[PDB]
Amino acid sequence: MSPSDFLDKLMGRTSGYDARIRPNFKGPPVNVTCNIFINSFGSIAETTMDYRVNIFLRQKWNDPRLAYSEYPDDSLDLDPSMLDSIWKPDLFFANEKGANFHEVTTDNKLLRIFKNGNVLYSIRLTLTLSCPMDLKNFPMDVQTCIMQLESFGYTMNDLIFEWQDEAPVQVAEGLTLPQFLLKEEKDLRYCTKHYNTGKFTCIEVRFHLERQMGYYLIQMYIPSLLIVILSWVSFWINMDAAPARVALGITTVLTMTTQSSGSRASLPKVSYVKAIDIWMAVCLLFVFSALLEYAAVNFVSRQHKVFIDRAKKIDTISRACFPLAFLIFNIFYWVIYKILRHEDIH
Amino acid sequence: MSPSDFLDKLMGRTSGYDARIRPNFKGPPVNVTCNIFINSFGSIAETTMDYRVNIFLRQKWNDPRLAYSEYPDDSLDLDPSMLDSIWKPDLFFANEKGANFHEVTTDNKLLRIFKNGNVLYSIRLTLTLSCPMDLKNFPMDVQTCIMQLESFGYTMNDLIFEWQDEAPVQVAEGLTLPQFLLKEEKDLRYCTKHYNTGKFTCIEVRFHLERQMGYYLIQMYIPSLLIVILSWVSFWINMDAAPARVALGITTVLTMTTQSSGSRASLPKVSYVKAIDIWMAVCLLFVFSALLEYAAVNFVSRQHKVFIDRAKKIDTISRACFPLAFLIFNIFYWVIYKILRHEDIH
Amino acid sequence: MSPSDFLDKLMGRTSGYDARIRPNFKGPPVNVTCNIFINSFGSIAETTMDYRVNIFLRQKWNDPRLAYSEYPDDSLDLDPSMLDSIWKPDLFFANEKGANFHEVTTDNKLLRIFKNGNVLYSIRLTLTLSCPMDLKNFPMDVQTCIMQLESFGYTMNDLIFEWQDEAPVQVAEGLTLPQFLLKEEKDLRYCTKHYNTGKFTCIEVRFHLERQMGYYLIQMYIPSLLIVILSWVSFWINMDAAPARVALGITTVLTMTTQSSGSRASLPKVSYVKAIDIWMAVCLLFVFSALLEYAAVNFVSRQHKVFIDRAKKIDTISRACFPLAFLIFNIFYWVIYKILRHEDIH
Amino acid sequence: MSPSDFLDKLMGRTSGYDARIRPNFKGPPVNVTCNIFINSFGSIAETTMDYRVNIFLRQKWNDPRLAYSEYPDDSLDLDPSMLDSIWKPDLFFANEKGANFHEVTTDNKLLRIFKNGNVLYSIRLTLTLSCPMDLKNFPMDVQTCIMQLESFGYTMNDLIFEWQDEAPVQVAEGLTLPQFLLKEEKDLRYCTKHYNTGKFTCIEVRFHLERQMGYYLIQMYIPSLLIVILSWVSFWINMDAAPARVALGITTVLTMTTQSSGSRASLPKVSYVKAIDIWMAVCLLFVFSALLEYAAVNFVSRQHKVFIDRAKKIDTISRACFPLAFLIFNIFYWVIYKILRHEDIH
Amino acid sequence: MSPSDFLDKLMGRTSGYDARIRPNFKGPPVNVTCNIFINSFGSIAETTMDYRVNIFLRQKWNDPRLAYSEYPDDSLDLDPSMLDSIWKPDLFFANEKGANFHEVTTDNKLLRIFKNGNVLYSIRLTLTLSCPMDLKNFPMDVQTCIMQLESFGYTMNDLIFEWQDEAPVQVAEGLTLPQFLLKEEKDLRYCTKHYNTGKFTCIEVRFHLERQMGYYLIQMYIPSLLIVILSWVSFWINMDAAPARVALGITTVLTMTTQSSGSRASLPKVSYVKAIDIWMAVCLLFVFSALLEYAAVNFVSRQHKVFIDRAKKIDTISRACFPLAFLIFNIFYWVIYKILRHEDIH
Ligand SMILES: *[C@@H]1O[C@H](CO)[C@@H](O[C@@H]2O[C@H](CO)[C@@H](O)[C@H](O)[C@H]2NC(C)=O)[C@H](O)[C@H]1NC(C)=O
Ligand SMILES: *[C@@H]1O[C@H](CO)[C@@H](O[C@@H]2O[C@H](CO)[C@@H](O)[C@H](O)[C@H]2NC(C)=O)[C@H](O)[C@H]1NC(C)=O
Ligand SMILES: *[C@@H]1O[C@H](CO)[C@@H](O[C@@H]2O[C@H](CO)[C@@H](O)[C@H](O)[C@H]2NC(C)=O)[C@H](O)[C@H]1NC(C)=O
Ligand SMILES: *[C@@H]1O[C@H](CO)[C@@H](O[C@@H]2O[C@H](CO)[C@@H](O)[C@H](O)[C@H]2NC(C)=O)[C@H](O)[C@H]1NC(C)=O
Ligand SMILES: *[C@@H]1O[C@H](CO)[C@@H](O[C@@H]2O[C@H](CO)[C@@H](O)[C@H](O)[C@H]2NC(C)=O)[C@H](O)[C@H]1NC(C)=O
Ligand SMILES: [Zn+2]
Ligand SMILES: [Zn+2]
Ligand SMILES: [Zn+2]
Ligand SMILES: [Zn+2]
Ligand SMILES: [Zn+2]
Repeated sequence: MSPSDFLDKLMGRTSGYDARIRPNFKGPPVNVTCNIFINSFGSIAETTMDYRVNIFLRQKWNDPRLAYSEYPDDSLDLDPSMLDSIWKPDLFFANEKGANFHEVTTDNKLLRIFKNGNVLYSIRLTLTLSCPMDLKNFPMDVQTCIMQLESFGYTMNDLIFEWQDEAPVQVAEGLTLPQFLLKEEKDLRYCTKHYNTGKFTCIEVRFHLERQMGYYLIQMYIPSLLIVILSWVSFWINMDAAPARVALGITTVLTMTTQSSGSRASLPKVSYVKAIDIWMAVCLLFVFSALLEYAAVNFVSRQHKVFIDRAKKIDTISRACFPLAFLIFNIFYWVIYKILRHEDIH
Repeated sequence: MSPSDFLDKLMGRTSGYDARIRPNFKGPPVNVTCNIFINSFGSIAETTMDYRVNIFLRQKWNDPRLAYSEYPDDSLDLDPSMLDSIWKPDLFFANEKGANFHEVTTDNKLLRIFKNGNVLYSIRLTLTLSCPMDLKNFPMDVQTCIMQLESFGYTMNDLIFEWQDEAPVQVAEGLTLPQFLLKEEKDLRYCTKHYNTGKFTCIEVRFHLERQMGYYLIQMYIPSLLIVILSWVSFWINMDAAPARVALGITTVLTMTTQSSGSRASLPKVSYVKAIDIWMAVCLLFVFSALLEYAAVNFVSRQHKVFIDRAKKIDTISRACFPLAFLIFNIFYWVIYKILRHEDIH
Repeated sequence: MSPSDFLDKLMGRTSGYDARIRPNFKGPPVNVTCNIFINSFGSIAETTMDYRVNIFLRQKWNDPRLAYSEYPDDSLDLDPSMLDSIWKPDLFFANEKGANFHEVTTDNKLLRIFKNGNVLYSIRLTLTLSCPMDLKNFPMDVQTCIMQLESFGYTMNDLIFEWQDEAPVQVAEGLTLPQFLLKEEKDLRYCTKHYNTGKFTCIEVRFHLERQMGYYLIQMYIPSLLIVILSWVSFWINMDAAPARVALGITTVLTMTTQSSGSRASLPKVSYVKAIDIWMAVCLLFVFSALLEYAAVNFVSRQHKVFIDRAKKIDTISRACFPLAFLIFNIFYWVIYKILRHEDIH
Repeated sequence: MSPSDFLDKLMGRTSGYDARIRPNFKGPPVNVTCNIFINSFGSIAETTMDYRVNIFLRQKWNDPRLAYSEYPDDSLDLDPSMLDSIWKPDLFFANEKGANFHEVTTDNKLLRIFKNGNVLYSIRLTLTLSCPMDLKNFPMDVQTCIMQLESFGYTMNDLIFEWQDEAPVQVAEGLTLPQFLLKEEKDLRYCTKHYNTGKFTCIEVRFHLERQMGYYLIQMYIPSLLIVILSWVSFWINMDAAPARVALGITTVLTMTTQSSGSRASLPKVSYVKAIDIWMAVCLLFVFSALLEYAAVNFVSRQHKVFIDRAKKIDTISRACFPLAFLIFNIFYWVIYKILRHEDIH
Repeated sequence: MSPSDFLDKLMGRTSGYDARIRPNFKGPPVNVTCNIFINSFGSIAETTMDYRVNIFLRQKWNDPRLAYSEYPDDSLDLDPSMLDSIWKPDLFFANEKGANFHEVTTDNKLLRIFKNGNVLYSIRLTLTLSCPMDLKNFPMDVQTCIMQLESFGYTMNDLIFEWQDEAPVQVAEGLTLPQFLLKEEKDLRYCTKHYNTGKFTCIEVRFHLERQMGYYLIQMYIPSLLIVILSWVSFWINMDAAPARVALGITTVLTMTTQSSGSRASLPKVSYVKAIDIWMAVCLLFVFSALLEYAAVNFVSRQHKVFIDRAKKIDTISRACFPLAFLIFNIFYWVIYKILRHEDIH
C-alpha cells in the first residue's frame, strides 16, 4: 500500500483529524522537546544590537490521534507542502527581529510520524536575534547572547517546552568570528512569562562571547605607551634647548592626537565612555603635562644661581615622578578592568 | 462539539456575517482600545530620519454579531489563516516608511472572541517609523519620536481609536541604545485628522530620547580644551625664542586641525551648524589668535627700550586676557545650550 | 440591502462589466484627475542618483457603467481584495527605479464609487525615483527632482491624465532634510511622450532643493581661509630667521594638506571638479607660493647692501600683494558661483 | 463583439492552442527581434563587479496560430494577468546576478497580437549585470560593460534572436554618472554559445565607459606634484642650515604621507597596483631621495676647502638633476598610460 | 500527438505516478550525478565570513517509472510550472546562509526525460555560502572556500550523490576578483555525514584563493621601510645638532604613526594580530629606538674627552647595528610567512 494513501486515510476527513486542536485537548498539556544545531553564527553588530544565526530546530511531541498499527513501516514522512494538515506547536523566538525559512531546491523541512504517534519536526532557518550589549570595559568586554523559545498563544496548562536531556544545543565545528570567541559553556534556562492571561512556556539558551585583545594591544595600547615614554625623554634633554624640548613636546602631543583620531574610525560608535577612552584620555593628559613641566622649568629658569638650581630640581624630580605615577595608573587600570570589573558570567 | 465547527456556524453563510460591514453598521461608531508592547527599539538614523521598532499591537472591540451562548467555553480562537473571515479595523501607522509581519514557525497572530462578542486581536510586527530630527545643539540634543495610529478609510462617526486606560504603552526591560537614553515618561495624545472627507481618528504616542555626552566630552571637548591651553604656553616663553614660539603656534594649529578632521567622520552628516561646530570653530579661532599675538610681538620688538617694553606689555596682558575671554566664552556656551536652548519636552 | 450584494450585482456577470475594457470604449478618452500628498521625502543619494518618497496617490475618473440609482446611499466602497474586478488606469512612474505598496494591518488602498459613476481611487505607496544631479558648484548647488506620471499602454486618444486644479501636490508639515531645503514652489508640467505608437499622456511635478551652506562655511571655507592668513605671517618675520620661516611655511602646507584630506571623506564622491575643489586648490597654491617667496628671499639675500635691500623689497611688496590677490580671487569666486552660475530655477 | 471573448475563442480549448509548443513546431526556427530602451544606468561598483540598469525590453515574433481575420480591429491586447496563456521566448540575461519585474499600480507589461499573427511583447524590468573590471591604469581607465540575451532551453534550430535593424538599443537623454561617461557608440555582437547540447542563440550589446579625470588631477596629482617641487627647495637653502633643511625634508615626507593616507579612502579597494599607486610611490621616492641628498651633503661637509667645494657641487648638480629626472618620469608615465596602454575599444 | 498530452498520460492519475515516492522504492538507492557551472564568483566578505556565487546546477538520475517507448521523439520537456508533478532529489547546500532562484522572463529551470527514463534537471541559482577565514598571515594568506551538496531527509541507502566523472565543476572565463586569485585546481571530496539517524550523502568541492600582494607592498611595506631608513639618517648628523636630530626623530615617529593610522581603514577589521600588524609594530619599535639612541648620546655627551669619545662610539656602533638587526628581522619575517607558515593547500 502506498504511504501517501495511508497518510490520506490517517489525517483525512473520515479520521476527523483537526489541525487546529492540540493533542490531548481535554487533559494534560503537550510536552515538546527541543533541540538546536547551530550551523553558523556571526554578524554581531553593535549599531543594531543584534546577531545572526543559521540553525536546525528540532521539535518532538506526541499526538495520540496519529498512532497507527496497520502499516508495516515504523515511520511515515509528511510532504513539506502539506504541513498545514497537522497540528504543530506555535513556537516563536521572543527576541527575534527578523527571520526566514529556506527553500532553494526542495523545502528545507522534515516531519516524521512514528507508530506510537510521536512526531519529529525538523526545520532549518535563519534568525536575526537581538542582544543588548554594554560595551563599557570595551577592549576587555564579555557579552552574553540569548535565544528564547516561547509559545505565542498557549498557556502552560496547554503547552510546555523542554530542553532535550542529552544534547539540546550543539555548535558545528570550525566556526570562527572576526571579533569574538564563542565559549564552549552554554546556559540552559527557564524564563517562564507571567502575564495577565496566564503562564506561558519559554525556554532559553545563553551563549558567552569573549572579545579578543591582540589587535587592540598591538595597535592602540602599545603605540600609545611608546608615545608616553617618548614624552619623558624631554626630561633628559639640556635645559637650555628650548626649540628641541618645546618641539618634542608639541610634536608628541600631535602624535598622540593623530593616534587617537586614526583609532576613532575602528572603534564602536557609542555615546558613553569606554575603557579604551579612559586609556587614551590619560595618555593625552600625560603628554600634555610633560609639556607644562617644561613651561614651568623654562619660566622659572630665566628670572634675571638659586633659580637655576630650583629649575634643575623640577627636572630631576620629574624624571622619577612621571614614570612612577604612570606605573601606578597602569596597575590600577589593569586590575580594575581585568579583575574587579571582570565578573562571573553567571 | 468541536470549536472549529462552531466557528463555521457562527461566521458562516447561514449566519450572514459579512467581514466588509463594520459592527453596529446603522448606529454608533466602533470603539477600539489599543495597547502596544515594545520588544525592541533602535536603529535611530539621521541620514534617513527614522527609527525601527518591533512591537506587539493589541486591539479590542465589540462585535455583537459574534455573541454566542450555546458553546460551553468562555472564549473561541480563530485560525490565523482565516483572519479574512472577520471584520477588523483598518488601522495603519501614519508615519511608517516600511513594515512587515512575522511568520517564522506559525503566523505571529492571535484572535479571541468572548461570549459577549468582545474581540481581542494581538499581532506582532516590525516598523520603520519616520521622525524628523533637528540636530542643532547636537551633543546636548533631545529628540521626540512619535507613533501615530490612524484609520485609513473610516470617519470618526464610524470608527474611534482609544488608548487603554491602565497601561497602553509598555517597554520591555533591559533595552539599550548606542547613542540615546529612552526616557521613562511617555505622552499619549490625540491627533485627530481634519480633512475634506471628514474627521479621521488618530491616536499618538511620544517617546523622549536624550543623547549621552560622555564620549563627546572625553574625546572632543576636553582634548580641544587642552590644545587651547597649550596654545597659551607661548606667552610664558622668552620673547627672543622665535623658532620655539612660532613652531609651537603653528603646530598647535595643526594639532587643532587634525583633531577636528579626525572628529569629522564620527559626527552626523548634516549641512547646518551644530553646537559642536561652534565649539570647534571658536577653539580654532583661539589658537589662530595666539599665533597672531606672537606675530605682533615679534614685529613690534625689532624696530632698530620703549619698543621692547611695549612688546613685553602685549605678552603680560595676553597672559590674563586669553584665559579670561576663553572663560567667558565657556560660561556663555554652556549656559546657552544647557539652560537657555534646553526647553521643557512638552 | 447589503452593500456587498449590490456590488455583486453592479459588477457581476449579469451586468456584463469587463475590467479590461476602459470606460467610453467607443468614443472620447478617459480623463483622470490626479492628486499627490507627500508624507515623507528624503534619502537623496548622489551615488545612485535617486531619492525616496512615501506618497498618497489619488485618481478620479468617471465610469458610466458604474452609475447606480436604486441604492439609498450616495457612495459605495470596494474591498481592497477585489480591486481586480474594476477597470483602473495603468499609471506608472516613468523615472521609478523601485517601488512597493503597503500592507501592514489591512491593505492601504481605497476605492469609492459615487451615484453618477465617478470613481475615487486612493493608494499609499513608497517610491525610489531617479534624479540626475550635476554637483558642479557643489556647496552652492540647487537641484530639481521630478516625478512623472505616465500611462503604460494607452494613447492620448484613450487616456489623459490631468493635475487637479485646486491642490494637486501637497507636502506634510514638519518634514526636514539633513542636506537640502525643499522649496515651497513646485512646477506642474506636461511632458507628453511622442513615440512611434503615438502620443502617450504624461504629467509631471518638479520640486526645487537648495543645499544648506552653514557646515561647509564653518568647517571647510573659514578654516582654509585662516590657514591662508597664517601663511602670510611669514612676511612679517625677520629675514634671517630661516628655521622659523621655513618651518612655518612647510607646516602651513602640511596643515592645508590635512585639512583637505580630512575634508575628502565627507564630500560627495564624483570624478569631476566641484567649486569646493577649486577653493581648496587655490588655497593650496597660495600657501605653496608663500613658501616659494621665502625661498626667493633667502637665496637673493646671501650672495657674498644692494642684495639685502633687494631681498627686503620682495618682502614688503609681498605683504600687500598676497592679501590683495587673495581678495580679488575671493571676489571673483563668490560672484561667479553666487550670481553668474546661479540661474533662475525655471 | 467584446475583445476579451474573442481572445477566449482564439486561445481557447476549442482552438487547441498550447502555450508550451513553440510556433512552427515542425519546421523552421522562431526568429525574435529585440529592442532595448535604457531608462537609467548606474550603480557601477568595483567591490561586486557589477552595474545596475532599468530597461524596456521589446520582443517581436510571429505566431501563425494567432492569426485572425474575423475581428474588425487591427490589434488585440492580452491582459498582463493571463500572459501564461501564450507562448513566449525563454529569454534570459546570461550575466545577470539579480533582476526583478515592476508591479506598482498595474503590471508593467504589454502584449499585442496583430492580424497577421505578429506578437509584440514589451516589459519593463531592473537588472544587476556583472561586468569584470580591470582597474589597472585606474585614473585613466576605460571599461566595457556588456549585456547578453540568451535562450535558456532552445537550440538555434528552434529559436533565434536578432537585433532590430533600425535602432535596437536606445538610451534616454539626460542620464549622468558620478564616475564615468557613457559613450554614444555601442557594439552589437553575436556570441552564440556552443555546448554539448548544441548551438544556443545569444545576442550581445557592449557599452563603453570612460572615467573622468578632473577630480583625480586637481586633488591627487597636482598636490603631489607641488609637494615634490617643495622638496626641491632644500637645494637653494644655505648648506649650514641643518635644522631648516632637515625639518623641511622630513616635513615634506610627512606631508607626502598624509596626502597618500588621506587619498587611500576614496580609491577603489583592490589588491594589485594601479597607475595612481605608481605615481604616489615615485613621488614618495623623490621626497625620500631629496632628504638623503642633504644627509650626504651634511656628512661630506664636516670632515675636520676641498670638502666644502665637493659638498657644494652635490647641491648645484642636484638643482638641475632632480627636476630633470622628474620631467623624464613625467613624460614616460603620461605617454605610457595616455598613449601606449590606451588601446582601441574594439 | 502533442507532447503535453503524452506527459499528462505518463505522469497522470491512470499511471499512478507519485512524486513523493523515490524511484526504485523497494531496492537500491538512487544515484544522482551532479555538475556545477560557475557563472560568477565574488563578494568575499570577512565581516560576515561568506562569499557569493551564481551557478548552474545540473542533476541527472534514472526514474524507471518515466520510461516511454510509444512516443517518436527521444526526449520530453516538462514545463517549469509543473515541476511539482515529478520526484526530485532533496538537495541542499549545507553551508548556505542565503539563496534564491531566478525568474525574470521565464522560470530559469529545465527538465528533460529521455526514453530510457533518465532525467536531466538543470537550474540556475544564486548562493551566499559561508567560509571561515583565518586572516592571520594576512597580506600573504591563502583561503579555501568549500561548497557542500547534501541530502536533507534521505539516508545513504536511499539517495547517493556523485560528482560527474568528466567535468563536474567548471568556471566561466574572464572572471576577476578585487582581492583574490581563484586558482585553477579544485578539490572534489566526500564528506558523508554520520548522524544518529544514519549516513547522509554529501559531496563537496573546494576552491583555492590566493590574495594578491602588489598594493600592500607598494603602499604599506615599502613606505614603512623608507620611514625606517629615514630614521637611520639621524646617526650621520652632527652630535651637537640637538634641534635637528630630535625633530627628525619625533617627526619620523609621527610619520610612522600617520602611515599606520591611515592604513587602518583599508585593512580587515579583526580582533587578533595579523602579519601586517607585526610588521607595523616592529617598524614603530625601530623608529622609537632610534630616538632613544639620541637621548642616550645627548645625555652621555654633556657631563661637565672620555665622555665625548664614549658618546661618539654609540653613534658609530648604531650606524651598523641598526641596519643589521633590521636585515635579520626582514629575513626572519619573510621566511616565516612565505616559507614556514606557507603550507600545502591539501
Ligand atoms: C507533560 O509533562 C507533565 C509533567 O511531567 C505531565 O504532568 C504529569 O502527569 C502525570 C500523569 O501520570 C501526573 O501524575 C503528574 O502529577 C503530572 N505532573 C504535573 C506537574 O502536572 C503531563 O501528563 C505530560 N503530558 C502528557 C500529555 O503526557
Ligand atoms: C463608542 O463610544 C462613544 C463615546 O462614549 C459612544 O457614544 C455615546 O453613546 C451613548 C449611548 O449610551 C450616548 O448616550 C452618548 O451621547 C454617546 N456619546 C457621544 C460623544 O457620541 C458610542 O455609543 C460607543 N459605541 C458603541 C458601539 O457603543
Ligand atoms: C475628456 O476631456 C476632453 C477635453 O475636454 C473631452 O474632449 C472634448 O469633448 C467635448 C464633448 O462635449 C468636445 O466638444 C470637445 O471638442 C472635446 N475636446 C477635445 C480637445 O477633444 C472629452 O470628451 C473628455 N472625455 C469624456 C469621456 O468626457
Ligand atoms: C527565421 O529566419 C531564418 C533565416 O532567414 C529562416 O531560414 C530561411 O528560410 C528560408 C525559407 O524561405 C530558406 O529559403 C532559407 O534557406 C533559410 N535560411 C536558413 C539560414 O536556414 C527561417 O525560415 C525563419 N523562420 C521562419 C519561421 O520564418
Ligand atoms: C547506485 O549505485 C550503487 C553503486 O554502484 C549500486 O549498488 C550496486 O548494485 C549492484 C547491482 O548490479 C550490486 O551488484 C552491487 O553490489 C551494488 N554495490 C553497492 C556498494 O551497493 C546501485 O544498484 C545503484 N542504484 C541503482 C538504482 O541502480
Ligand atoms: Zn536558503
Ligand atoms: Zn519573524
Ligand atoms: Zn507599510
Ligand atoms: Zn516598480
Ligand atoms: Zn534573476
